Amino acid sequence: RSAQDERYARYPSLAGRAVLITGGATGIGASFVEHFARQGARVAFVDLDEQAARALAARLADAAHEPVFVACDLTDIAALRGAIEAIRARIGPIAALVNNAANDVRHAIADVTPDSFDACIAVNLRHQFFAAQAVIDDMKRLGGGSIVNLGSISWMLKNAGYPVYASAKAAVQGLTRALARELGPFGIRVNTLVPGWVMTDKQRRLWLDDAGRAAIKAGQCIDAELLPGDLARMALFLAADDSRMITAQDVVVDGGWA
Amino acid sequence: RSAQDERYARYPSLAGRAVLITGGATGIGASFVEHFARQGARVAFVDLDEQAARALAARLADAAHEPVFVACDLTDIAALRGAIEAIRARIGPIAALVNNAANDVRHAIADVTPDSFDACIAVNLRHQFFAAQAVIDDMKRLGGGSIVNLGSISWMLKNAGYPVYASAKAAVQGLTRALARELGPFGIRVNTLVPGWVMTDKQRRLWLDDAGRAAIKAGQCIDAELLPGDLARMALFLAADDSRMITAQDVVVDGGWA
Ligand SMILES: NC(=O)C1=CN([C@@H]2O[C@H](COP(=O)(O)OP(=O)(O)OC[C@H]3O[C@@H](n4cnc5c(N)ncnc54)[C@H](O)[C@@H]3O)[C@@H](O)[C@H]2O)C=CC1
Ligand SMILES: NC(=O)C1=CN([C@@H]2O[C@H](COP(=O)(O)OP(=O)(O)OC[C@H]3O[C@@H](n4cnc5c(N)ncnc54)[C@H](O)[C@@H]3O)[C@@H](O)[C@H]2O)C=CC1
Repeated sequence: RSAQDERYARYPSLAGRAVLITGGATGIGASFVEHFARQGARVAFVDLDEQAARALAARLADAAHEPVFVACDLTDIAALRGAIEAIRARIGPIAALVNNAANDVRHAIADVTPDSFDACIAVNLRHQFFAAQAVIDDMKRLGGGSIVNLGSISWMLKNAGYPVYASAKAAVQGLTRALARELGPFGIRVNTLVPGWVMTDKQRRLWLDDAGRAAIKAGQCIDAELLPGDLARMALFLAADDSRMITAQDVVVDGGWA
Repeated sequence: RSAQDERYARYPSLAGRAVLITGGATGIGASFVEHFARQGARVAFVDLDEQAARALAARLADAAHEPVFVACDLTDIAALRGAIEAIRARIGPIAALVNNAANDVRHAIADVTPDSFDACIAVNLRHQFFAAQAVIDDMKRLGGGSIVNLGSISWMLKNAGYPVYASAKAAVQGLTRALARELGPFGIRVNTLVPGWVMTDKQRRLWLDDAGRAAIKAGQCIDAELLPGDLARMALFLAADDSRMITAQDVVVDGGWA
């Protein structure tokens, strides 16, 4: 598996490091969970998909630390805070946070309601703020930390089909930069990690067809598949000591598309 | 030494890899040489500064491969190509290129002449194109490669004091993006690596005073010194297999300033 490929880096500073990943049960989040666990980190993740989450954690029980799973709905901030506190009691103070969960469900401009606007913000942006809010004091006490906010090239390409989603993901830029200014005095880096079109299992099974492949080939500079591992490795570097002075950045891993 | 600090990553794919660095005798270039040497790469570098270059190579003579040095003035394209060919004859096809050499000497708008304009472009931009031109066939034949072009945050901050330098450094964006598009079909990544104000020896002795220290602290999000190793570790990642789908980027390592 890509997270155990011997050609790729090993990051000694991740061993035993407490790492929290949201939306970790499937897709890129699952790749984050697997990569960090195989680096020796003490992983925990939250998600609504319990069956996928339990199977992921069981796959990774031979890691140095079996990943901790707590189920919660990230649109419920009280539940999110309760889950993080429960996680802290099991893995100790949080040293790295990957704000990954999202929902890119399509919506036409004419159909958006105030409630559906709010739901999109809640699932794509709001939880990134409150997850970070809940971990700052741990990272301050540790003498530093790393927060990785998942962005998107969707709004950079000016994709139609989901204008509130594009707004929510562009908003991550402002979130990252505002947190980076305030938290940098404490050794806390905050960065936006921006994926291109990643071939998650869901994207392969539901959305990749001939026109998709042709769009990828014309857009990307490199005619190859962007994989979850390409994003996971970048997150490892951003959470490791190796990137101590990288903060407030939009770190794009997309084959040269956007 | 930062390049041998056990807390940082080891990149297995760099072992034995032929890596060429321009302006590698001092400052950040020397840190590039040192880092790639300590990762086990087969390093070669060019520079005008022969005394510093021989000392740097001799000091790294206990690495897996002693870095190869060939002297040249990179503003002379024939000398640059000949130096690269001398290097190829010793370490074989080039797998990775770090285009680092530069000269940021200050100049009043009113004092620039046609010749002084051309020399600024020659030492700051032109050699990046031609060193890239001289390694592309190697990278094609190897099935891929990585070209790292050194940019600057100076033009991003709109610094006064050296307008042709600022032009040359902004020009690296177009160079990187144009090559990335043309060379991506061959598995060649091209990225701009953008340092902040890095505390090289030359920067401390010549440019860092109380004024500079105040600007750094107000500008950077993280109130700590940016060091050459911060940039070198990013270059290691960009040249290693771990960054196979990162191309056409402006990779900024600057403590959150620009
Ligand atoms: N081609 C791609 O996959 C793209 C990825 N991104 C971003 O990368 C990150 C992950 O991408 P994907 O894996 O493709 O997303 P995905 O939709 O396939 O998976 C999201 C995961 O978060 C969980 N999730 C969704 N809503 C939740 C909620 N209220 N509460 C708890 N968990 C919830 C989900 O169960 C899921 O496991 C996202 O932030 C996405 O916006 C953006 C650019 C392209
Ligand atoms: N150190 C900093 O604060 C910043 C660095 N940069 C960029 O990072 C890269 C390295 O920066 P520094 O180490 O500070 O530069 P530097 O001026 O201290 O060293 C440049 C090295 O290249 C060699 N060099 C200069 N002209 C040459 C020529 N015709 N022929 C052969 N060799 C030549 C020099 O001998 C030197 O060893 C540069 O491309 C620079 O523009 C940009 C942002 C700030």
